[PDB]
Amino acid sequence: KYRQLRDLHTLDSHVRGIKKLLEEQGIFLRASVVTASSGSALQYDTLISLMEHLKACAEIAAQRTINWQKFCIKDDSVLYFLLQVSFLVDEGVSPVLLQLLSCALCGSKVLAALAAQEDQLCTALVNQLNKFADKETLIQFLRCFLLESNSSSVRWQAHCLTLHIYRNSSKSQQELLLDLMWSIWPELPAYG
Repeated sequence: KYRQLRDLHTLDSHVRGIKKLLEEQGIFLRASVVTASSGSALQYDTLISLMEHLKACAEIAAQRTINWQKFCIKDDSVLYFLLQVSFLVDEGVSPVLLQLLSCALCGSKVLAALAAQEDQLCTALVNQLNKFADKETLIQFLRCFLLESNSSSVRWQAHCLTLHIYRNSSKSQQELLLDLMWSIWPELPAYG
């Protein structure tokens, strides 16, 4: 129990800090949507203070994934918030956000195999993310992390994350996701 209390409190505090930091620069999460008032990019100090929190969260989620999954179940506005904020932050931080999403959704043993109760938690988290996320945000995620990214590791992470989001969904959401991908397809020549 002791490890669970420590981990839950630490992750809670880190999310409060991240939300306060983003609020300081005009990034507002009202009900479930993240809105930006200023089109100017963030500064180095803000990025480093974000990265320390996200690195702590990534380490704790990678060591003991169950507590992180339990957190994301308890607080329903965490995974979608990270997905939304991954659009506003430069390419230097996106790997850690994708790692957090992958640990929450793809699972721990799957990532361990790639390195060569959790199933129900993964299913529930995937259903929650499907419920919150709309079609435009999914389209933006696919376009931004599978086509526009110059790094190949980020593209592979997006590949795995999309695959495991597809695997754990229901039939109607699978059809919706396939239609989204097939509508993206005609824009292929722009990415080579």
